[PDB]
Amino acid sequence: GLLCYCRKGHCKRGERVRXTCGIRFLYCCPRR
Repeated sequence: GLLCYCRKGHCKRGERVRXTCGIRFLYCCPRR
C-alpha cells in the first residue's frame, strides 16, 4: 500500500508498525 520501511530492531520515532518484514525486521510506515 504505502511506502514503508522494513526496520530491523525497531522503527524510528514516529514510525508506526504496520506489520513485520522478517524475523529481524518490522514493517514500519512513516508518519510523514
